Amino acid sequence: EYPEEGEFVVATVKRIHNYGAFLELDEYPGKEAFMHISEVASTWVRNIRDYLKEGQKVVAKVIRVDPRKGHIDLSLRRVTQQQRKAKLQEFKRAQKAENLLRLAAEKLGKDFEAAWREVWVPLEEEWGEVYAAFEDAAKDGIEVLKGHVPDEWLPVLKEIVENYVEVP
Amino acid sequence: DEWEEFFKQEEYVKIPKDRIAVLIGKKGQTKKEIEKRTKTKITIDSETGEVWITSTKETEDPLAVWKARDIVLAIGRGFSPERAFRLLNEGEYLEIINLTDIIALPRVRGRIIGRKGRTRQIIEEMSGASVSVYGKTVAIIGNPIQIEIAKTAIEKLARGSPHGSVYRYLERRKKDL
RNA sequence: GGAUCACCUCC
Repeated sequence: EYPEEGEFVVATVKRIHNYGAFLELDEYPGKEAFMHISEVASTWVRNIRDYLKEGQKVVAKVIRVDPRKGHIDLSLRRVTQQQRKAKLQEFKRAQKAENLLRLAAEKLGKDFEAAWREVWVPLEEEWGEVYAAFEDAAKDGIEVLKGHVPDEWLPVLKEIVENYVEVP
Repeated sequence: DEWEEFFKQEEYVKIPKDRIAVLIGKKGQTKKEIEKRTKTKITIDSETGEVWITSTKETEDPLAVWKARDIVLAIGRGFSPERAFRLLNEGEYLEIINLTDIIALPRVRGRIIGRKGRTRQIIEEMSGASVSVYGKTVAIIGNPIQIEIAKTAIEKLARGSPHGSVYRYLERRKKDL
């Protein structure tokens, strides 16, 4: 429901004020975060608009998170090249996993809310990254998922991962 | 560039030199059909055989990059474009077997093909799969059941089974319907 | 039939 302190997130700039911006988090639907003017760049920022446009997509670090109040603070300056690159790879792999899962759902006649609840959530909890679950299944057999997801998902998840996810 | 950085899916393969001509096609028509039919963008290096397949803003099928990539490999492993286009059907996959991993090579090829390609044709008819024999690989298009039947028969022929028992094997599997 | 075949060929 909320990201963790130190997590990198994809976010979209929604509003810009003189000393900060509000962003919506792409991976946490409807969750908004603040980005203070002092976290926008490693040099001094005179005008935020020199760095942010409404609608712009950004990788940002989570610097403060208060779940009881639902406050989230982000920083753009603290993200390194390497961290941007990793997060972006990880985001693109989450789009694959989701597409793979939508396909398995269509094949099995389950709606997407079910696929999320029966496959996505538990796989994310356990491997940290759903694509990683799939990578394990590709390397060692679909049985690695046995126990985490309903048995009826195994045959079709098996066909899809075997044909679409490379062993690392 | 926002899209490039956050959404573009890209795959990279390398097909043998003498299949490059076929992938491109007269006036680029073949590459253009793959592009059209998958809404992807395909880049071919005429010298080295490297191919790049990427999504576009227009791309509508989320798995399309992978389908295009597979058609590229099929063409690379001996299928004609027409035959490789089978891979656009739902639930049909490409499987590439390395002969050298089973086994003399030229001989095994000729046992799979059979006199006048009778063996290949019987395997295709009985398994329901498409088969291309080319260089050091045999490539199969079909659904997983079709693939497993052809795969097994081909492996039997490589490991030295007489043709008779292979056909009888195929006869057995079809009869399981 | 008794084990090499057919189609596709530089954007």
